[PDB]
Amino acid sequence: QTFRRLWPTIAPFKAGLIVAGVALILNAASDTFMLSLLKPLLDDGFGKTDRSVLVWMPLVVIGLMILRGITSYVSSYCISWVSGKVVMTMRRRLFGHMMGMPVSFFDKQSTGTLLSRITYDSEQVASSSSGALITVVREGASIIGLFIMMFYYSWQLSIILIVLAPIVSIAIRVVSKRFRNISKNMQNTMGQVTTSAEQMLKGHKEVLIFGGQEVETKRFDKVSNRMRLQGMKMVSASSISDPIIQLIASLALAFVLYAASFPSVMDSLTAGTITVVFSSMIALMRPLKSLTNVNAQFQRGMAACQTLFTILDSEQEKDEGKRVIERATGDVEFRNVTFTYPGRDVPALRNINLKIPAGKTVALVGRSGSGKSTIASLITRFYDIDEGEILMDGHDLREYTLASLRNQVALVSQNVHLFNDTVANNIAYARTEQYSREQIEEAARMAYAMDFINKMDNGLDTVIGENGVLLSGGQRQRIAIARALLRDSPILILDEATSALDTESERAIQAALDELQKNRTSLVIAHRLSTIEKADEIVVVEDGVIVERGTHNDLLEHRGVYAQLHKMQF
Amino acid sequence: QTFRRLWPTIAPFKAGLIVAGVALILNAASDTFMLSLLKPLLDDGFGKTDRSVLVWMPLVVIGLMILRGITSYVSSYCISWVSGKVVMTMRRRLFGHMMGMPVSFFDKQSTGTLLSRITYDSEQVASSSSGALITVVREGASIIGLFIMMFYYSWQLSIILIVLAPIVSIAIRVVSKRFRNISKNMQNTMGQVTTSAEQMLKGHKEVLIFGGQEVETKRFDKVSNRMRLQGMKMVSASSISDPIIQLIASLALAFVLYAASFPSVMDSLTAGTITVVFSSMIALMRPLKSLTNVNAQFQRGMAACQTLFTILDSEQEKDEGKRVIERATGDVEFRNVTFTYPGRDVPALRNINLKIPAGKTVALVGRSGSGKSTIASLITRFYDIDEGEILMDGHDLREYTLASLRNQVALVSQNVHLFNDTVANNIAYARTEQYSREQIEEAARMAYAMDFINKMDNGLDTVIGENGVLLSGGQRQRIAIARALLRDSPILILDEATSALDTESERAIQAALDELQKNRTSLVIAHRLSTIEKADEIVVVEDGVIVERGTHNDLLEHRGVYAQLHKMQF
Repeated sequence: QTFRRLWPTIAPFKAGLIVAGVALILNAASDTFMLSLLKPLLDDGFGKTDRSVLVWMPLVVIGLMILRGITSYVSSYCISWVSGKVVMTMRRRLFGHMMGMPVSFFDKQSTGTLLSRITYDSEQVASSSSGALITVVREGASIIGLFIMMFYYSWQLSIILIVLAPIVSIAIRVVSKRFRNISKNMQNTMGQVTTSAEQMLKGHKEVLIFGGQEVETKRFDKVSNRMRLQGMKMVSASSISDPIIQLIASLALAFVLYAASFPSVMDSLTAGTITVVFSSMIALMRPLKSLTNVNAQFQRGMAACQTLFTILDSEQEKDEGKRVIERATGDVEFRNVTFTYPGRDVPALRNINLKIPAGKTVALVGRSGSGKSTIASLITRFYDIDEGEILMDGHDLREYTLASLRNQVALVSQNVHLFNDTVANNIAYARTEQYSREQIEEAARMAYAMDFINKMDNGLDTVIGENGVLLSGGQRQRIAIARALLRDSPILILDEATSALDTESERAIQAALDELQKNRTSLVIAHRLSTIEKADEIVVVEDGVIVERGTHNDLLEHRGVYAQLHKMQF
Repeated sequence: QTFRRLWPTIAPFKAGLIVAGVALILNAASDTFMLSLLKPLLDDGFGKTDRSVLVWMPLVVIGLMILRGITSYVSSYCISWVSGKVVMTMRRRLFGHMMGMPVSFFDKQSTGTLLSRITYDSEQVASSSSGALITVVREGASIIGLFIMMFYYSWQLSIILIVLAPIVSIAIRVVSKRFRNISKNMQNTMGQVTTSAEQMLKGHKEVLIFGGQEVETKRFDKVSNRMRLQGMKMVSASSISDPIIQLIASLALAFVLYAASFPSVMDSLTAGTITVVFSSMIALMRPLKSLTNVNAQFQRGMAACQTLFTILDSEQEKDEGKRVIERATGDVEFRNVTFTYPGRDVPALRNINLKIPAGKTVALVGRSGSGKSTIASLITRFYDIDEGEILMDGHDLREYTLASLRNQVALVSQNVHLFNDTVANNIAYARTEQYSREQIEEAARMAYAMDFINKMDNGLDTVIGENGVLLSGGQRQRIAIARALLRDSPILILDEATSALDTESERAIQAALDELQKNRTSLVIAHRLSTIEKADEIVVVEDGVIVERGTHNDLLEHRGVYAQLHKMQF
C-alpha cells in the first residue's frame, strides 16, 4: 500500500520532481520531434529537391539534441536531488528509530546485516521508485506523443498500426511470469547448494583428520556441475524472450505493410509518412518493452518499502518522566527480582533479593549460562524486570529511566565502542559538559593510564579513524575506567577475569583500577585470588536466583554452593 | 596477460563456442540485410508502385528475423553452457586446490569470503570475458556488414562517415576517463563512510548506556550529508556522460546530412538510398559505442580472472613420502616440538617434550597463551612443524606420511560436523565406510546415541539432511564417537567436563564414551574432579614450553604451578 502512505516523507521538496516531470515530457518530445522533423527532408528534399530547407534541418536537429541532452542531464540530476534528500530523511529517521530499539531488536541482527537494511533498503526503495517512475512517465510520454504524432500523417494507417500494443503486451508479460517461477526455483535450490558449498568449506579441519579429500571433492563435484545445471536453465528461458519477443512485434510491422498496401493499391500515401511508421516500429517498441519491466518492478519498490516500514514501526521503550532523581552512589538492591529474556520462550531469573550499599565494594559468583552479562541488563537495565523492584531507596522501576540510571550507574567496557574524532570525544562524551582536561587527562596520569596516550599518536591529543582502535587494548579498557573517572562513579559494572591480558599492564590495570574504583561500588565476575576477600560483598546466582551472599570468609565458612561454584568454574 | 595461461584450460570444449560465433556473425548480417530492405519500398516498390516488390518483402523480413532469433538463442545457450563448463572446470580445480589449503589459508580467510568468492570469482570472469566476446565481434560484425550497404551504394558518403567514427570513439574514451575518475576514489568513500555508520550501529550498547542520542544527531547527520552528497557525486558525474556523448552524434549526423548533401547537390545518390544510409548511421552508432566499452569491461573480467588466479597462486602443500605406518597406540610422543601460528607472532607451542601410554587419560590442566585448545592442532597436523619431532616409539617425523598421520590420528572435537547422509550414513564416513550397518547400529547402541537417532524421522534409518539439524552438537559428537568405533579411535582429544554440556547426558555419554575409548589412549579438557583424580596423569605447560608432566598428586606436592592451576582453574 506504501505508495498511498508514501508521499508524506516525500512531500515538501516536490518541485524537484516537478522540473523532473516537465523536463521528461520535454525529453520524449525531443525524441519524437527528432523523428518527426528528420523526415520532411525525405518528404521533399529528394522529390522536391530544394537545398534551402536542406541546410535548414541540420541545425534544427542539432539544437533539438541540445534540448534532449540538457533535459536528460538536469532531469536525471533533479531526480537524484529529490531522491537524494528523500533517502536522507528516510535513512536517518530509520536510524534513530533502530537505536530506539530494545536490545534484542538489535541483537537478532548484526551490524553488517542491519546496515544492509539501511544502505541497501533505502538505496533500494530509492532506485525502485525513481527508476520505475521515470520509465512509466517518460515512456508514457514517448508513446503518446509519438502515437498522436502517428495521427498527424495517416490516420487509418495510424489506428491499424496501434493495433500494435495489445498482443505485445500480454505476450511479453506471460513470458515474464515464466521468468518469475523459474527465478523462484533456481533461487531456492540455489540457496541450498550455495550453503552446501558454504559448509563443506566450513568443515575442512575435520575433512582433513578423517581423510575425505576424495568425497569432499567428488561428493561436491557433481554439486558443482549441479549448480552449473541450473545455470543453463536460467539463461535459456532468459534469452528466449527477445527471440519470441520480436516475432509478434515484427508481425505487426509485417502486418501494416500489406494493410498499408490496401490504401496504396488505391494509392494512399507519400513516402515520408511510410517512413515515419518505421520509426513507429522501433521507437514505439522501445517504450513498450520498457513498460513491462517498469511496471513489473514498480512493485519491488513496494515490497522492500513495506518491509522497511515493518522495521520502522517497532517499539521504543517509554517513560512517565522519571529521572534524574535523587543522585548518589546509592544502594542498588535486587528485591525478589525475576526477569526473563522473553517470558514464554527462554525463562531466566528467579526471585533475586540482593542488597548492595553505597560506597562499599561488591563481587559476584555464578556460572556461564547464568547470564553474568544479563545481570547488567538488570542494573544497567538493557531490559527491565519481569518481576520485583530493583530499588535504591525504594525507587520504582518505572520512576527511574535508563537516563540517569546510566548516568547514576556506569560500566567499564568489556570492549569499548569508540568514535572516530578527537578521542577526547569518546572519553569525554560520558556525560560531557564543558569539563577541564585536568582530571580526565590526569585520569591518564593519576590512574596510571598515561602510558597508553602520551606514548601514542597525536601525543596526548589523540584522534584516529577506523574504530579508534590504535590505542593499546587493555589499557584502552583503562580509558574506559577513565570515563568511569568522569562519572563521579556511583556504581560500577565490569568483567575482569583470570584469563588474559599483558603483564605489567595487567597488575597495573587492575591495581591502578583499584586506585580508580576507590570508595565506590564494584561488580564483576569475582575471580582472582586477590579479589575474593577484597571486594566486600559476594553472591551466588543459580539459574537466575541467589542462594548465598557475603565475602569469601563469610561464605567460605558458610558451606553452601558458593564454594562449590567457586571451585568448579573458577 | 594470463589470457593464454587460462584459455589453454578452455581449449577442448570450445566447439559450442564455434556454432555460437557463426550464429553471431550471421546475426549482424541479418540486421544489416533488413536495413537494406528499407529502400526498395520507396525507390522501386513505390517509384514504380507495384504490388509485387511491396508484396514480396514482408515475408523475407519476417523470415530474416528468425535467422537473428534462433541464432540469438544459440548464443545465449552456448555461452551459458561454456560458463557452466568453463567456470565449472576452473571451479573443481579451485576446490581441489582449496581443500588442499591447510588451516593457515583459512587463518587468513572465512567461508563467506572464500565461499562467496568461488561462486562470484568464477561466476564473474566467465561473464565479462564472454559478453565481452559476443559484443566485440558481434558489433564489429554489424559495423563491417553494414559498410557494404553504405559503401555498396555511396562510397564517399561512407568515407566522410568513416573518418568520423574513430573521432566519436576518442570522444567516448575521453568520456571514459572522466568516468573512471569518478570510479577511483568514490569506492574509497563508500568504504570509509559505510564503516563509520557500521561502528555507529554496532555500538548502540555504548551509545545507549551512555546516551549518545545527540551525538547520533550531528554525528550520523553529518555522515549523512556527506553520504547523500557522495550520492549525487556518483550520479552527477555518472549521468553527465550520455547527455554529452550521445549529442556528439548529431555533429556526426548534421555533418553527413547537409555537407553530405553537397555530394547529392553534385549528383550524390537517390532518395531511398539516403534513407537507408541514415539507419546505417544509427545502426553504426550502437556498436561503436559498444567497442571501447568491451575494453574496460574486458579488463574487468580478466581482473577477476586473476583474483581467481590469486586463488591458484597458493600451493596445496606437499611432502616427500614416508610410511607405511603400523596402526596402534604405543607411546604417543611430543618431542621438543616448536610452533606458533605465524612464526614470530603468537607464542603457542615451543619445545614440547612428552610421551603417553595406551589407555591413559591425559588431563589438560593449562592456561591459555600456552595454547591448550591449540595442542592437538599440531598432532592432528592442522599445522606443520617449526622444529623438533612428532614421534611415537621413535617414529621419525619424516617417516610418518602426513596422509597416514591423518589415517591413524584420532579425535572427538569440542565441536562437531556431519556429512550429508542418513543418521547412519553420516556416521558412515569414518573408515571410508563400505562396511555393513550392523555394529555401526550397535555402535550407536553402546553410544547412548540410538534414541535421538531412531526416534527421529525415518526411524533408526533416520533421514535428516543438511547434516541433520535436529541432532545437537554434543549428540553429533556422541554418534561421531561411534565413528570413533569405525576408526577405533586410537589417540584422542575431546571435551567432556563442566565446560560445556548438560551434565546428566554429560556423565551419561562420557560413561559410555569412556567405555568406548577404553583400551586406547585418551585425553580430556580437565575440569571435573571425577577425571582429575581419575586420570592417571595431569600435565601442565608454560607458554607452550611445558613445566609439568606425570601423575596427579605427586605433582600436587610439586608445590608448583600444578596446585596453582588447581586453585585458579578449579
